[PDB]
Amino acid sequence: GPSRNLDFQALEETTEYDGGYTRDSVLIREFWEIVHSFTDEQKRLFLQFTTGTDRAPVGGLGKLKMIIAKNGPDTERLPTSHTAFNVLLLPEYSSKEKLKERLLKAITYAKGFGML
Repeated sequence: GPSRNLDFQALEETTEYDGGYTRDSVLIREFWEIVHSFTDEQKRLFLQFTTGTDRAPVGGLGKLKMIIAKNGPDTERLPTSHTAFNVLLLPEYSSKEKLKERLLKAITYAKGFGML
């Protein structure tokens, strides 16, 4: 909708972390920059892949629970997620580009839940 940058912060507020990492961590922190920095259409397909839903609605995203899990050490693997359980499985990459490229392809390749 006509606005300056989508309010994905609410989503971040309820976003969960696994293993031994947090939001301040390079993996999550860099990850968030990529999602927020993406265009509106990119965000829409991004959310469908991870949780089977559309980009940030006029309301807050904090109403939905998001789960972040680390696949493993910095290695080249295709990112995976489940809309049914709203879980994101991404390996801990050493660079935002490294995870951005793998992540972007995974969400674009996969078909979003959509509607109707």
